[PDB]
Amino acid sequence: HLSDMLQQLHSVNASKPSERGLVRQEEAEDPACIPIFWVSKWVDYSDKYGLGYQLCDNSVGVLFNDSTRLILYNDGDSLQYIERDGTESYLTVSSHPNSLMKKITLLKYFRNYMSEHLLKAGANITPLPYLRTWFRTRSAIILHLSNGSVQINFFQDHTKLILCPLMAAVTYIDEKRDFRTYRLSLLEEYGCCKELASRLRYARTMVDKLLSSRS
Amino acid sequence: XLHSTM
Repeated sequence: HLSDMLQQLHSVNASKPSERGLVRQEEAEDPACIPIFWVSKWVDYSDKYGLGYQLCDNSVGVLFNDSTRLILYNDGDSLQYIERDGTESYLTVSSHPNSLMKKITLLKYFRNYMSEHLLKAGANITPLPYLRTWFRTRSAIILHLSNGSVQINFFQDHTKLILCPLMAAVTYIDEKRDFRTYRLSLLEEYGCCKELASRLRYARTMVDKLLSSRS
Repeated sequence: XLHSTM
């Protein structure tokens, strides 16, 4: 799905949406393409354990440095563990193999920290994938979800992009924390502000990075 | 940042 997203972006960017002509960004909005899931919080502890995050539905996940993944559903008990060889496994926090004790402990720690100290991005919105991969640049953290969605959070201004290749849409969250979902094809049609245009150009570069970094 | 927005 990344290749498909890469093309969707190439197209919108090639149209030079903000360059010229009367920009009618509002007409490109498509509330029907609202994202189901997105990362609302994250903690970068990759120096020791890995990346911890919270999805908008309050489920939490961790992509450990050993490429394994642990997902805790919003009921606070159901767990899904993904080994390196894709081996998906179901369980609970109450009944789990002793071997996962360390990883379940770390997830609880992450969950605690996030729920108590971090803001929920998209908290004013009403919307299970796991974190396939992620990386960070000087200006952003890029999150690639297993459902094909790609999220880009810009550190400085706190703006965020949520790219869904299925919907061929992009949800932009501006500094005022406004939540707007646009259909990429319509952005080509009606254009958009310099701000979103710039971030979509960045998005393409990130998508390309994801494609040449995978394995 | 080692974490998202507080």
